[PDB]
Amino acid sequence: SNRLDGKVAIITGGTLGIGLAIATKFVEEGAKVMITGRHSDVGEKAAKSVGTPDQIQFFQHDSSDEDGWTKLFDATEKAFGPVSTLVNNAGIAVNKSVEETTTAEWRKLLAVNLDGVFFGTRLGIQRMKNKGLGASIINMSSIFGFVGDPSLGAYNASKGAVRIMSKSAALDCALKDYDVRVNTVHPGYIKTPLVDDLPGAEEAMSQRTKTPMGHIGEPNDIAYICVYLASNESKFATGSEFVVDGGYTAQ
Amino acid sequence: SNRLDGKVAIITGGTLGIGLAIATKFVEEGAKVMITGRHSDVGEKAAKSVGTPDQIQFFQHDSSDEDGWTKLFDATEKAFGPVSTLVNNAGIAVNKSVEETTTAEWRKLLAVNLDGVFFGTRLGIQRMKNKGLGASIINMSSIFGFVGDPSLGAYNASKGAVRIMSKSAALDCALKDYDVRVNTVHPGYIKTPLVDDLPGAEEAMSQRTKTPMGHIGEPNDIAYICVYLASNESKFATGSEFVVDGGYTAQ
Amino acid sequence: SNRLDGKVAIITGGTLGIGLAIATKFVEEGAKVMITGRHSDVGEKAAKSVGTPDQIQFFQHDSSDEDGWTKLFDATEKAFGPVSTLVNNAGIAVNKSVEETTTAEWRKLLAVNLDGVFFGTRLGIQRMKNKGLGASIINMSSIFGFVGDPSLGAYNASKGAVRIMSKSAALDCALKDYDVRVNTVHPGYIKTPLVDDLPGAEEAMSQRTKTPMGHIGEPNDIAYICVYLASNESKFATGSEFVVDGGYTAQ
Amino acid sequence: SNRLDGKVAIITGGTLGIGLAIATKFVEEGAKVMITGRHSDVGEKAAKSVGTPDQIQFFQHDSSDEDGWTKLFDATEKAFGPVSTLVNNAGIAVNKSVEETTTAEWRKLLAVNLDGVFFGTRLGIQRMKNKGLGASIINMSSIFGFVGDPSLGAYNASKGAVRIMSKSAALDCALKDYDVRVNTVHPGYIKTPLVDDLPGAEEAMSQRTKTPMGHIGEPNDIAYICVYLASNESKFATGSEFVVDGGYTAQ
Ligand SMILES: NC(=O)c1ccc[n+]([C@@H]2O[C@H](COP(=O)([O-])OP(=O)(O)OC[C@H]3O[C@@H](n4cnc5c(N)ncnc54)[C@H](OP(=O)(O)O)[C@@H]3O)[C@@H](O)[C@H]2O)c1
Ligand SMILES: NC(=O)c1ccc[n+]([C@@H]2O[C@H](COP(=O)([O-])OP(=O)(O)OC[C@H]3O[C@@H](n4cnc5c(N)ncnc54)[C@H](OP(=O)(O)O)[C@@H]3O)[C@@H](O)[C@H]2O)c1
Ligand SMILES: NC(=O)c1ccc[n+]([C@@H]2O[C@H](COP(=O)([O-])OP(=O)(O)OC[C@H]3O[C@@H](n4cnc5c(N)ncnc54)[C@H](OP(=O)(O)O)[C@@H]3O)[C@@H](O)[C@H]2O)c1
Ligand SMILES: NC(=O)c1ccc[n+]([C@@H]2O[C@H](COP(=O)([O-])OP(=O)(O)OC[C@H]3O[C@@H](n4cnc5c(N)ncnc54)[C@H](OP(=O)(O)O)[C@@H]3O)[C@@H](O)[C@H]2O)c1
Ligand SMILES: [Mg+2]
Ligand SMILES: [Mg+2]
Ligand SMILES: [Mg+2]
Ligand SMILES: [Mg+2]
Ligand SMILES: [Mg+2]
Ligand SMILES: [Mg+2]
Repeated sequence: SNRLDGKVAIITGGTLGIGLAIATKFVEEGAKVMITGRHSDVGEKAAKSVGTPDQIQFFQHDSSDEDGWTKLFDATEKAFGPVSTLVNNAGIAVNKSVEETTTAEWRKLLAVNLDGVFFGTRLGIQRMKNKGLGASIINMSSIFGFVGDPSLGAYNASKGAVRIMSKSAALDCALKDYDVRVNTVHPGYIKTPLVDDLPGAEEAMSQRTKTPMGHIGEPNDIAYICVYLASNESKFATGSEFVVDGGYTAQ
Repeated sequence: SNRLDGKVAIITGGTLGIGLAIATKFVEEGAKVMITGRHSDVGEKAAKSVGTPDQIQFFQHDSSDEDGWTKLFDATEKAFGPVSTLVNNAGIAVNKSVEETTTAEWRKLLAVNLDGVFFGTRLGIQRMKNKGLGASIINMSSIFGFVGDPSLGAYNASKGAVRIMSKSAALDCALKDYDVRVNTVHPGYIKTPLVDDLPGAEEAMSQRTKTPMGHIGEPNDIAYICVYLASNESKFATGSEFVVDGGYTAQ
Repeated sequence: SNRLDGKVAIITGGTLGIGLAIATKFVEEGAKVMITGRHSDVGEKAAKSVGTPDQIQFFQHDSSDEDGWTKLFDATEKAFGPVSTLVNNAGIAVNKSVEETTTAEWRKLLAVNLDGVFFGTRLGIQRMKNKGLGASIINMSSIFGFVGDPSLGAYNASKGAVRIMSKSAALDCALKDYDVRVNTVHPGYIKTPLVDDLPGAEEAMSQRTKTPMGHIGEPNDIAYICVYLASNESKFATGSEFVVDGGYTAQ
Repeated sequence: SNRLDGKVAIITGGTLGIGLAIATKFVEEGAKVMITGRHSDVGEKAAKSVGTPDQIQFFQHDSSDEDGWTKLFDATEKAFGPVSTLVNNAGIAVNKSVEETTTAEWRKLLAVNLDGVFFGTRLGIQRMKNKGLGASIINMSSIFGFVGDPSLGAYNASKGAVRIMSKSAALDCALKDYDVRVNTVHPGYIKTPLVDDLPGAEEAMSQRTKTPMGHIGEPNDIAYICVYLASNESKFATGSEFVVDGGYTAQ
């Protein structure tokens, strides 16, 4: 227990699914947490379901909103003190091949999945460097930052960008002794509310030709690797990709 | 010889350096070539230096210009017939860490390096599929689509995006029997005019801790792998990354 | 705490350095542990330094010894009950290029680093499958399972073999619902007794051109990722590579 | 044409299938070739089918035979002059999971696929370095040097070892200015005599969940990438992996 003692974390898209599980385990391990999402109804209920305002609060923010990122860090500092930990988890998907992606779809997805992660990573470095916080930026990528999917063209682009941009940030932070690590987490298929709302999705994701374990994961599978990466347990890990995918990318 | 017999190729950024070498070898192997760039002075001289208008022409185009991509394919079809081959080579770099990248720099680089490659790949699939051309899309990435560089944050993002987006397109084209392959080429450091204009750059790039061969490459090093990928010699290669880097990524 | 409640672990080469740290943290998290090594003087002192015989014991064994692997699993079962967890950590290095490796050096290194990991993985699957133990095989690889080093030819061969052989085992175990996961851990440079016995080694390993963090790691850096992989926290992770290297492979 | 002018090549396992196609294209591009295999009936017919003894000869040799490697290089030098090019292509497969691999199977496969490639690579460096030959060692790996297959445990081990050992050799040769490059080729499924002798194999290999192109390749697909790597066209490529797999590893 207390694996995140003293840590102050921002988790984008932390009001449902994977992000909510990360927030729940972060609080359980002693972190103070600010979760974000676009809808305040979901967000305020999510925060209250996890802990008191002394442990966890909600901040309404679209991760594509550059100016809002400043307000998000400001509000987290005011509530909890200097931010030590950022999980860039908010993301969207378009079910389109590259061939069939409209430019509006392309720009919308990249605004959230790529611009948003860049805005959070850039600001995180500027706010967390040189403070002795054992700071950690955890950028959510995907198995689809490693392998293509024919119907996830823009998603693939964004997750490949997050994968390699994070290595750049890791190196710069390491070479400059900033006390900031940057790593990526790559979930396979995980049982989320979106998955349960798509008839047949889970069965398709569980075929052995997709997930060799024959079933999909659960949100706490991603929460636990994020606890390790936020914790000083992982103080020598930077610039690395952490895959939790039921074997998807091993075949 | 005649390794590209009958092929019709568009090469973006084909008026100098690597792109010009690709265009030169493509013409030598029997392809008809349309090269692009932003400046007509450079472009018309480059075309004339390689061959006659029956072999190679110039089309003025910024690869970030979505509507211009349609006009580029139209003009190439009018000159040479249906396009079989696209080399998405135009790209720019910003010498900034993620931390120090302005949003204007971020958007400018991504417009050329990511949006431009998406526009060309998407249009290429739509124009080249199902025509029996043995079509090939060659997306220029970089060693910096594999590894970070602390001073190339936005570049890293764009080249990681190109790397994985290209796998998505490769899979969709393969699964749908489009007769279009998509692969990425990843140059290491190559002696180009930009390199020769930066005092000390080549020596820095040639340190054994960067390039184990102790020297950088030349534009024809990238031309030759592009000839292989454009040719029916590589008819079973799709979704793959081809690295020509003097050992940079092997250590 | 109790992150390894009920687990029974074998750690090869667990009497010094990284393996001893893994064993120490495993016991702290509630596992029962059998550590191995070739020298009983080191091994019995190591076990006693960590806990009582009810928590941790030593078994003298060279990991290249195929028949001894059976006796090792037998003795662990007798002391602690069915084995749930195997860390294949024992390994040796030869400071030779491929060109300068003698065949005797080649065979000696592969006997420990490759045959030994195969013997333990094969036996582990046979002993741990279908017992509801949440079983986990953690194969120690290296950054040198990803990148070459000109003076580690045989080592590179063995660590690349361990990396991909482990994916085969992961897939078979997943597809057959064996309740056995297989993953690899890839340390960068870690401060060990061998390192401290080589004058100048740590400084060389800490150059930014090798480790961007500017220093090497410590044994607990590898212990903590092994706790995560042995624990049911990582029940959806199989067939994956976990790198803890101070940024070495990110550039 | 003449892409291998003046080159002198050894191709192991060059008497059937992929190795024979490599030998055929090498001769077509002007190389002198010594092919090997265990059976002289196959080997002498293969050589005669490709060219005259002035172009191509056969040498009977099991690639696991260390002393025979010396005799093989000696005989090639005597026939054709100093060897510039080595394709380590001979290899075998066992259809067994790690769990079900006998130690005899393990040692037999590794003797050919790993020891043999080490013996040829080590000797090749010693014989080809510092002679101004533009020397190239092409080590045949596999898609199964990248991803696991549950029924190819020992094969996976050997191909992962070849993949990373080759990077070590590439780096040492580059750093020491030996004028020797080392790269790996990774075929997907290819229509060979062994494949045609297994009922149902090709259909299984052609399922979209295995090969997205929906069919397997042919031996000339691997010959053409080997011509590029043997040729001075690839003089800046070393330490790299070249995949020709119909999309297998892209998903
Ligand atoms: N037939 C259909 O139309 C259909 C059916 C089922 C599912 N879907 C999928 O549903 C998706 C939309 O669902 P969703 O995005 O609300 O998923 P979600 O599962 O709610 O997203 C997970 C988390 O990310 C947050 N989040 C999402 N976008 C964010 C942003 N820009 N900035 C910050 N946090 C963000 C969410 O909170 P907030 O949402 O409150 O921001 C939530 O906390 C569509 O893109 C579509 O693929 C479509
Ligand atoms: N101190 C300095 O300011 C300094 C000094 C030296 C170098 N530099 C670098 O020089 C860079 C600009 O040089 P450059 O881009 O002209 O390089 P370049 O070497 O000319 O670019 C190579 C090729 O790509 C083409 N190209 C470039 N951008 C393109 C686009 N958007 N669409 C299509 N083709 C394109 C070029 O033609 P066109 O250029 O005609 O389009 C040319 O054919 C700066 O980004 C900077 O990093 C700066
Ligand atoms: N100039 C020199 O000669 C010099 C100087 C300094 C270091 N070295 C290096 O020292 C190395 C030998 O040291 P070491 O192997 O004893 O290292 P070590 O640091 O003791 O090895 C770490 C752990 O692995 C165990 N282990 C080693 N080989 C094993 C095996 N085959 N089976 C099971 N467990 C095994 C060790 O216990 P056990 O050792 O008790 O088995 C120990 O628990 C040489 O290979 C050399 O590279 C050489
Ligand atoms: N039911 C069955 O038993 C069955 C049925 C069909 C196929 N098979 C498979 O057939 C395999 C044996 O076929 P094969 O190895 O002869 O295949 P192959 O297709 O003949 O091998 C390709 C090339 O490699 C050469 N080669 C093979 N081993 C070599 C070595 N150790 N050193 C040098 N060159 C070597 C071969 O010549 P040489 O062979 O003349 O050396 C040939 O030139 C078995 O391992 C099995 O998987 C088995
Ligand atoms: Mg929502
Ligand atoms: Mg795959
Ligand atoms: Mg210019
Ligand atoms: Mg010792
Ligand atoms: Mg590197
Ligand atoms: Mg045979």
